[PDB]
Amino acid sequence: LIANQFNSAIGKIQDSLSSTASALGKLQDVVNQNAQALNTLVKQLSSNFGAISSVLNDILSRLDPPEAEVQIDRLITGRLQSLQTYVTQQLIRAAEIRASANLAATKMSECVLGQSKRVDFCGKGYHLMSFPQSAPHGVVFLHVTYVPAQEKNFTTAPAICHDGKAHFPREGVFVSNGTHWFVTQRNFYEPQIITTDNTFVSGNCDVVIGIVNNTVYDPLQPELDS
Amino acid sequence: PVSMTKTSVDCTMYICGDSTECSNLLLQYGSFCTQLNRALTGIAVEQDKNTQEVFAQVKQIYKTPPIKDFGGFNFSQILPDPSKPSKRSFIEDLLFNKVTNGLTVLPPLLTDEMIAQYTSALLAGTITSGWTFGAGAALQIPFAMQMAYRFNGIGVTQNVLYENQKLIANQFNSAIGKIQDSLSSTASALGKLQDVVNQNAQALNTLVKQLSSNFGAISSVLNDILSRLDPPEAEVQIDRLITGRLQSLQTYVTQQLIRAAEIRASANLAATKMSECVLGQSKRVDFCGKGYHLMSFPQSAPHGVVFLHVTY
Amino acid sequence: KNKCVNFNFNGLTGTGVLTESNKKFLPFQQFGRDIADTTDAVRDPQTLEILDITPCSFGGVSVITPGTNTSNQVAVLYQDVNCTEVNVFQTRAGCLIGAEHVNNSYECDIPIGAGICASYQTSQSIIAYTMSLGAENSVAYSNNSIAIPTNFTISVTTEIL
Ligand SMILES: *[C@@H]1O[C@H](CO)[C@@H](O[C@@H]2O[C@H](CO)[C@@H](O)[C@H](O)[C@H]2NC(C)=O)[C@H](O)[C@H]1NC(C)=O
Ligand SMILES: *[C@@H]1O[C@H](CO)[C@@H](O[C@@H]2O[C@H](CO)[C@@H](O)[C@H](O)[C@H]2NC(C)=O)[C@H](O)[C@H]1NC(C)=O
Ligand SMILES: *[C@@H]1O[C@H](CO)[C@@H](O[C@@H]2O[C@H](CO)[C@@H](O)[C@H](O)[C@H]2NC(C)=O)[C@H](O)[C@H]1NC(C)=O
Ligand SMILES: *[C@@H]1O[C@H](CO)[C@@H](O[C@@H]2O[C@H](CO)[C@@H](O)[C@H](O)[C@H]2NC(C)=O)[C@H](O)[C@H]1NC(C)=O
Ligand SMILES: *[C@@H]1O[C@H](CO)[C@@H](O[C@@H]2O[C@H](CO)[C@@H](O)[C@H](O)[C@H]2NC(C)=O)[C@H](O)[C@H]1NC(C)=O
Ligand SMILES: *[C@@H]1O[C@H](CO)[C@@H](O[C@@H]2O[C@H](CO)[C@@H](O)[C@H](O)[C@H]2NC(C)=O)[C@H](O)[C@H]1NC(C)=O
Ligand SMILES: *[C@@H]1O[C@H](CO)[C@@H](O)[C@H](O)[C@H]1NC(C)=O
Ligand SMILES: *[C@@H]1O[C@H](CO)[C@@H](O)[C@H](O)[C@H]1NC(C)=O
Ligand SMILES: *[C@@H]1O[C@H](CO)[C@@H](O)[C@H](O)[C@H]1NC(C)=O
Ligand SMILES: *[C@@H]1O[C@H](CO)[C@@H](O)[C@H](O)[C@H]1NC(C)=O
Ligand SMILES: *[C@@H]1O[C@H](CO)[C@@H](O)[C@H](O)[C@H]1NC(C)=O
Repeated sequence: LIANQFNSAIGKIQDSLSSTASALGKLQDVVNQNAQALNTLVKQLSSNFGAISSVLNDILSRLDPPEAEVQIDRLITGRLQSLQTYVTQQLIRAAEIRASANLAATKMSECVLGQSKRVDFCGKGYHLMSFPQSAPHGVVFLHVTYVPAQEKNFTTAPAICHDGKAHFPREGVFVSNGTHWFVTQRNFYEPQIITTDNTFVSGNCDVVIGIVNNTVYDPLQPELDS
Repeated sequence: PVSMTKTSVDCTMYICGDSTECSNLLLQYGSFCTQLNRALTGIAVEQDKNTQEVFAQVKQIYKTPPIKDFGGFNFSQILPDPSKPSKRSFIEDLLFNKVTNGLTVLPPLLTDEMIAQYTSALLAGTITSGWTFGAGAALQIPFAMQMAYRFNGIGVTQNVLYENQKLIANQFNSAIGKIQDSLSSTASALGKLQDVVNQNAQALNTLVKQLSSNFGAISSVLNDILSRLDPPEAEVQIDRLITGRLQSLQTYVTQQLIRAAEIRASANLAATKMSECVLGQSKRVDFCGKGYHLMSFPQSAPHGVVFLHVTY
Repeated sequence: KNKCVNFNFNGLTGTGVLTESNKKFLPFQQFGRDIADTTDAVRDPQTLEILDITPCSFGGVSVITPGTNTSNQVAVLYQDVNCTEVNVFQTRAGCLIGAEHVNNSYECDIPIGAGICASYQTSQSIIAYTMSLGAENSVAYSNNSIAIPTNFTISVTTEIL
């Protein structure tokens, strides 16, 4: 069942990626930004910045140095300012990308190379594992997680009373469907008979709140009288 | 801190207010106007995204039942007060009360009430289901048994909790009261938030102030130059003013970009905390308060969030 | 008064709306100032009554549209203004034109602001609405009840960085 679910999920991934492209926005966006930052830059060559022309050779072919100097000063100021703007924006964007990359590396370490107990760091659910896949200027993690699906109501109790003493579960919780009590692991309904192997004793029943009554089966006694 | 003020500016109106002579000169500088507007737009979108990432971590809007039988624990000071106009808690109200030319301010996509709704949902989930509502479906569980799990999660046996239930509840309630007292008297607690506001305010005032400057021109007023000098002289003075004002706008935008990067870092941290701390129980030391983490409860605040970390 | 005009007082000029004020100038004070060295009030030289200057209404003009691949039908948002200066909807963001106001709440498709989003829906037209945070739920909390999973699923999520 687990294998089938996993394979079906992978198929769904194929379908999702084939159908819509928007999924990779995070990447595409980046590209676009840079493209703009370049186009803009290039466009800023076509401007005059108060000069008689946006071309340099035209000025050189029309004016003598005494005045071409002034016009060229205007153009240089404009273009240098444009370059500074571009470089500043690029620095900031690079900081942003470096943050993203550091996050990605942390994920490849804590998530792929291991099994993280950090919540929602490695997908919605209880992290089982993750698989990386490259992509243009980025990476893509497929996070395999365990998601509880079918849930049932049960009466519960933090402890029970057997002989005035209080028994708590070692690994799990006490439950009741209405008639009988069991102990089971919390993440999956696997009911078991309540014993001294499933529980430990501490104090008595005049302290605990919400405590209840039931019989704890001792595996040893039948073995003796047998 | 999570978000900033979604400011936007009309570069044209800021530089050349109601002036055609100026605007025609400004056209010579190209796309400077557009890219500044673009940057600010980016910033505003980022702010909305930050808020979304932090608060909108939950599939459903869980709500608490009218009964408050949480094994002796009292959450009245953090749960919503239905009597109040906004669906905000006592502490949320305290936090909201402990904070105070071409320029426009865009309103956020989510309002104080929606933020409060999100916080209420998270709180109710953390109370009734523990951490199961982050993994998936919310699974009810008695609060005391939830705390037993949280004790087992820090290497303390669960009998300790049940045997010391009343004491634990009393300590918790007393701590919440202390939080109320701390927030009520000293405002400095929320510096991180107030600071933010101030910065932006300053960055705007400064900007506006930079209109009153001549930048080496004959005057600061555009109309005075237009009406006093003839075009050939006026154009030069207007060029001086335009250079100055454009430089001022560039400075403002750059500072805002950097500040936005800082705020985004803070917001990512906040989201990480709401995930690893509220929706779960973190074993990362000093990530969820100084002590052995038990749980954490969120509370909205102006342009930010507040975690109450309960620790052993 | 109460109109956008190009005013020229003793030594100053500007464009704005002149309104009867409640300020208290001193006998020698002529034109008032804001925090940001901004002219906010004046004294009429002929008649000694004080006038507040409000900047003429302005703001962004944005277009709300689904993809042209879907429709060429759009809506318009005039930001931080009143519909008066301009199937109309006034919001904390401004005046929205071309979109139907709907009581029904949906998840946000095209954000506008102050909890208002818009989308293109069924005959078909653009609609604006207060967005839905999610499906409301109440958990069956009781001091003696627990829900336990009897089963599970294996989810595979994609995270792109
Ligand atoms: C546990 O839940 C899973 C998921 O629904 C169930 O597995 C599916 O079972 C249906 C019919 O029983 C099949 O059509 C699918 O092929 C199964 N899923 C896959 C992809 O493997 C499973 O039956 C459930 N078990 C219980 C206890 O009801
Ligand atoms: C609750 O679950 C258990 C299933 O094991 C049921 O308890 C059984 O009750 C029958 C009838 O008396 C006994 O013969 C078995 O020994 C019990 N099983 C164990 C191991 O405890 C009980 O019937 C269930 N209740 C309901 C309402 O279905
Ligand atoms: C478990 O059974 C004991 C034994 O009957 C219960 O203890 C009684 O409690 C009632 C009131 O709750 C008293 O009137 C009796 O004096 C107690 N009997 C004795 C001899 O101790 C106890 O209430 C039961 N616990 C649960 C979980 O129901
Ligand atoms: C928790 O302590 C608070 C102290 O604020 C109390 O809550 C008050 O409950 C009374 C009725 O019991 C109401 O009239 C008040 O409006 C509540 N105060 C506030 C501000 O919430 C009460 O002692 C305890 N409440 C609970 C739910 O356990
Ligand atoms: C453990 O330390 C706590 C201090 O938090 C003690 O709890 C206090 O108990 C006294 C009387 O015993 C009460 O007056 C206080 O109200 C309790 N404190 C709080 C804050 O609730 C407790 O006594 C200590 N236990 C041991 C082992 O001495
Ligand atoms: C100048 O002529 C104007 C035109 O009527 C008059 O305005 C008066 O201004 C004074 C003080 O400035 C006020 O007390 C009166 O109410 C105004 N009268 C009216 C009807 O507007 C006034 O005769 C002259 N003002 C001055 C400066 O003396
Ligand atoms: C448990 O019963 C309650 C009745 O209040 C119901 O809301 C809930 O869905 C049930 N849980 C399951 C699926 O066992
Ligand atoms: C559970 O709650 C009911 C009603 O709120 C109450 O009668 C009962 O005493 C509670 N049980 C416990 C565990 O104290
Ligand atoms: C228009 O939308 C349809 C429906 O999804 C799609 O098949 C088609 O590729 C789209 N065309 C464009 C212009 O992208
Ligand atoms: C918008 O105009 C109406 C009528 O002209 C007026 O009643 C209302 O106060 C105005 N609202 C705003 C936001 O100024
Ligand atoms: C929304 O409900 C109000 C209150 O009854 C009503 O006046 C109005 O017609 C409704 N609007 C829509 C879009 O149906």
